[PDB]
Amino acid sequence: AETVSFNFNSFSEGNPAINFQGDVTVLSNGNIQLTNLNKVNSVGRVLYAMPVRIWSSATGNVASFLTSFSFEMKDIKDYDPADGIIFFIAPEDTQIPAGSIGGGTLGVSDTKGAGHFVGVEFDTYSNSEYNDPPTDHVGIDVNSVDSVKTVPWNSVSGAVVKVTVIYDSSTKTLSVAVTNDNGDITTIAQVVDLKAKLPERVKFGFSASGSLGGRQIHLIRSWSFTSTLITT
Amino acid sequence: AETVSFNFNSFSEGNPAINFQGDVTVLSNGNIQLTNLNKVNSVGRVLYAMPVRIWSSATGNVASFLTSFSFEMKDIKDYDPADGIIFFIAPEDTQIPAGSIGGGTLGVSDTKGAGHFVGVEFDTYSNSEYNDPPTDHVGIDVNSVDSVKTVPWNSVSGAVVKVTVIYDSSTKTLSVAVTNDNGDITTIAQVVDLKAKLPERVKFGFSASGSLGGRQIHLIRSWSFTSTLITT
Amino acid sequence: AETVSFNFNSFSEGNPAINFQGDVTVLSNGNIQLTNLNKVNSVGRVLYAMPVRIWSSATGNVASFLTSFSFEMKDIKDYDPADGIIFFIAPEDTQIPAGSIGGGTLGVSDTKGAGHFVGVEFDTYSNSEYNDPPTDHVGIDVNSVDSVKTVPWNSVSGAVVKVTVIYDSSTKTLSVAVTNDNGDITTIAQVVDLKAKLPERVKFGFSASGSLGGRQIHLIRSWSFTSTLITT
Amino acid sequence: AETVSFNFNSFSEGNPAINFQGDVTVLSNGNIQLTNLNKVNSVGRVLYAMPVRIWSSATGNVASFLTSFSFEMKDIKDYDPADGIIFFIAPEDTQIPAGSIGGGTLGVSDTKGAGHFVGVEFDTYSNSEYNDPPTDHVGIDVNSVDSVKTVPWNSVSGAVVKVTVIYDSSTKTLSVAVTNDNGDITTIAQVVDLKAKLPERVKFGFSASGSLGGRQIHLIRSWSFTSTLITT
Ligand SMILES: CO[C@H]1O[C@H](Cn2cc(CSC[C@H]3O[C@@H](S[C@@H]4O[C@H](CO)[C@H](O)[C@H](O)[C@H]4O)[C@H](O)[C@@H](O)[C@@H]3O)nn2)[C@@H](O)[C@H](O)[C@H]1O
Ligand SMILES: CO[C@H]1O[C@H](Cn2cc(CSC[C@H]3O[C@@H](S[C@@H]4O[C@H](CO)[C@H](O)[C@H](O)[C@H]4O)[C@H](O)[C@@H](O)[C@@H]3O)nn2)[C@@H](O)[C@H](O)[C@H]1O
Ligand SMILES: CO[C@H]1O[C@H](Cn2cc(CSC[C@H]3O[C@@H](S[C@@H]4O[C@H](CO)[C@H](O)[C@H](O)[C@H]4O)[C@H](O)[C@@H](O)[C@@H]3O)nn2)[C@@H](O)[C@H](O)[C@H]1O
Ligand SMILES: CO[C@H]1O[C@H](Cn2cc(CSC[C@H]3O[C@@H](S[C@@H]4O[C@H](CO)[C@H](O)[C@H](O)[C@H]4O)[C@H](O)[C@@H](O)[C@@H]3O)nn2)[C@@H](O)[C@H](O)[C@H]1O
Ligand SMILES: [Ca+2]
Ligand SMILES: [Ca+2]
Ligand SMILES: [Ca+2]
Ligand SMILES: [Ca+2]
Ligand SMILES: [Mn+2]
Ligand SMILES: [Mn+2]
Ligand SMILES: [Mn+2]
Ligand SMILES: [Mn+2]
Repeated sequence: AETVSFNFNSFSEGNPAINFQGDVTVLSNGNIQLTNLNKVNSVGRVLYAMPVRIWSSATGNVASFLTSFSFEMKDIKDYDPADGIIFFIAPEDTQIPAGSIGGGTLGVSDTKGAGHFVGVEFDTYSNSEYNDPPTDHVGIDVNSVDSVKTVPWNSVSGAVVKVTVIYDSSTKTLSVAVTNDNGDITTIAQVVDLKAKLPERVKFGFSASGSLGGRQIHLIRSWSFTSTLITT
Repeated sequence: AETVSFNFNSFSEGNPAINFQGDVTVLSNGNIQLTNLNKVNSVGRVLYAMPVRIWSSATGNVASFLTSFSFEMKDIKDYDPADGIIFFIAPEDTQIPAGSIGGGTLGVSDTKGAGHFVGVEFDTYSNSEYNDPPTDHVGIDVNSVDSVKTVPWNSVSGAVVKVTVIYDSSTKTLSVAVTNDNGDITTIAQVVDLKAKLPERVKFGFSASGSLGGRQIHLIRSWSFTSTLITT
Repeated sequence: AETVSFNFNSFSEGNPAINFQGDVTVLSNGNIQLTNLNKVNSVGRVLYAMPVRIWSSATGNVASFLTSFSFEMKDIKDYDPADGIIFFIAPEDTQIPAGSIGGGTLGVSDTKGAGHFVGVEFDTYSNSEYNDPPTDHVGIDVNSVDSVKTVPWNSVSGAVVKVTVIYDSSTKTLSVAVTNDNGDITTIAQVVDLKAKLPERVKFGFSASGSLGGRQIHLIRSWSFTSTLITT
Repeated sequence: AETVSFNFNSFSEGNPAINFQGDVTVLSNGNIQLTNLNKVNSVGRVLYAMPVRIWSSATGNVASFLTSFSFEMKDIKDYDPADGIIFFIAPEDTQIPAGSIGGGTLGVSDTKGAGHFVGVEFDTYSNSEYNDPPTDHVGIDVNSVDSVKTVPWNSVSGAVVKVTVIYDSSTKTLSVAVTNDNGDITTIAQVVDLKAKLPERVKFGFSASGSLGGRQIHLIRSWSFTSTLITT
């Protein structure tokens, strides 16, 4: 079997293992800050630099994966706390969309909300243009920020949030468990055919964005991942 | 919302949070040993002592849960390494079945392989009488040790195994990710309607068994659990 | 180490984590109302259902704990605002004393004011029979509603009160900080040997009572608790 | 009564309510980082800018207080994670000791470990010169980093730690409860006569230090405080 495994307890600027895109910076404490608090339509993304083979064209086999990460969103004075973080999967050549308006696009889609990715968004602003539910939510996205499915959630300013994701290749199920500060868990699951929506090799990572009036601290604190593709 | 949250980094006798059933002992290192290596058809089970309200007849709501545990199975001289461990959910009055033959029943079912439980088994012996697959396997069990679904797996003697389980109440999906010693991940997922198969109040735990010729060390090393029920 | 931890942001009927005793009800907003406003000598108590092992006869070790809760007392028309709330610790078999007169006994003691418990009372009626100070007071109680120590306090009708309690096992100190509506803090601390006054296994909870002419709303709004016992 | 009350969910270097001393910086995420990771014998301290009157030469009365704060210590590559954080109380003219060697002094004492302060240290290095216990520990310090009392503790890299402190003026007891990431609680309490050891007006704050080979990330995430002095 073919296994990709890594663990980040902290992150650093001089690390070739991470691709830094756009407005992302690494703080002295080791956290990744995705957006620039002084920039209009700020977009920042991080990707695990090695492409991951999620399916084989030879066997037709699809990989399963288990991933865990921790993040924090914090309100800043005079700005609407927006727009949120998306944990995404995309083709290995993925870049911030050209002329990205940030905001509701979460740095992965065009103005109409379309792109080439599969993601788990932690959405803190209701964009009517992307049919967002009225409150903070966790969504499962397939090539669109107009989520296939959402669950109500609450983004607590300055709270450390823990996420666990399981992709089961046999049932094609993407399952997410989110652990809040008040200790409650929020879950969301959706059948997503990764072999049909994404290429053989993909990159995994995080994206966040803001607009002129919508900005907040988006921090990635830790990330562990394991994928296993059966090679028989 | 109604949340049950606990964490065991180790265990101890006299801890009122744990119900000990049958042949279970607590080792000096804090590990729970489920079976007695000198007993024929040994059965040992541990349960979280407090009943958990997994669903409500008033709202129709079903809880979601995130749980993680680590276990170890070790071969002993002469005996066939058997029979395995099951992480199970059952009515709050659950007891080892009367006249239990241990073995392939994994301490949760009768001789015909039937019982009242939902479980995730880590099965190390192929029982043709319960239509077991030919190799070691992880199974999803619904009132029977004749699994609704299995996945090939490999039980490595003396290896510490990590498990993560997500139950998403909205899709009724039970998703399991198993992390082996060699670094590979094994997953299995099944739609299981807990509200249809179990009562409102349940107990969560682990069970293991052996026969005359089939015996091995079955150890529970750690257990964390969070369940949330929407109260509306 | 052996740790018991929980956090209630709200409450619900049928939650098996909570034992309801006497006249307790759960309001639609999630608050617990301890007494029945239409009953003479009303007594209501809530207990965390799982026993907590506060000390071990084998090691001689005593647990430390940290707990925080919020409550509200509100006057009702015609009745004298009485009698108050007690946060208490008692043997795991604890029940409302048989033939309880409610009132100044706070639902934990007999008519002479004696019982088997350790508590922190938020007393709103001066019972000369229990040597109560002349004004509202916070008291530390050891097997009696005739407090070992009190501090003057003021119970404001309809005000949300926040309490924090620390028990340090090494010094045997029970420390209490009460945050009033006007922003001031009230503290009270007393050396209490829990190992000498209580059994190994105990229950934690809240009790409130009233009399014929002494009735008020007694509400428990939230409760978080963590205890840790050092094990062999 | 005289009450001082404040709450910090985030900190800014610009704000006048806080005094910055030495190598302290404010990160864009709002956290205070006490030491400079690239400096030998780095010392950084923070203080609530307004002096708080803890006792009165007119009445003899001593204030009680309740304070809560959260911190994080994180390991850095190639350096020994040292030396720790101290929550301290000192005269209003307090400054980093002249020619401070950082290290085991925690930025509050001279080379011999003496100074003018009362503190709660979260010590991560064993300095035999200050009679430190062999493991990580929480200590209560009175004019010395040779603690009046310590309790074994464990500093987990990248873990958010919650602390609650109660000072009860009547018993002169300083009680501390520390909530770890593994869920366990650590407590320590000591009788400290603040009137005898400190002036009437004092400053409250945090200090951290490192040395040549001993460095780590020291972060203050939040801080709440309330003190009440009886003026009758
Ligand atoms: C008739 O057709 C023409 O005229 C249209 C008329 N129009 C448009 C408008 C106002 S547009 C809505 C508001 O939106 C925010 S952006 C928003 O901020 C959030 C944080 O609060 C989040 O970050 C979120 O993600 C992000 O999207 C702006 O800043 C603000 O100024 C503006 O009022 N008012 N009139 C125009 O649309 C057409 O193109 C053009 O052809
Ligand atoms: C015609 O009908 C009558 O005769 C039947 C005839 N029978 C039965 C048998 C042999 S039964 C199979 C073997 O099984 C193991 S048990 C096994 O060990 C594993 C570890 O290796 C695992 O732990 C596993 O979980 C556990 O099940 C025994 O120990 C061993 O001795 C035995 O040969 N041989 N003939 C009988 O069935 C009927 O009731 C009766 O009416
Ligand atoms: C000589 O000996 C005999 O005669 C005694 C004579 N007695 C007794 C009395 C009056 S007893 C005091 C008053 O008390 C309240 S109860 C009170 O209400 C509060 C709210 O306002 C709080 O809730 C508080 O906690 C609760 O206690 C009653 O309702 C009220 O009617 C009554 O006047 N008057 N005479 C009797 O004691 C002896 O047993 C008997 O042998
Ligand atoms: C005979 O008398 C003369 O000779 C003495 C002889 N000496 C001294 C020494 C070695 S001194 C001990 C070691 O200490 C660390 S500092 C330490 O780092 C920690 C992180 O790991 C923490 O941060 C902690 O807080 C901090 O204290 C240094 O970096 C390292 O190089 C050094 O070996 N070796 N010989 C000298 O003492 C006298 O003054 C002088 O008169
Ligand atoms: Ca949005
Ligand atoms: Ca089997
Ligand atoms: Ca009274
Ligand atoms: Ca030290
Ligand atoms: Mn959305
Ligand atoms: Mn099986
Ligand atoms: Mn009283
Ligand atoms: Mn020390």
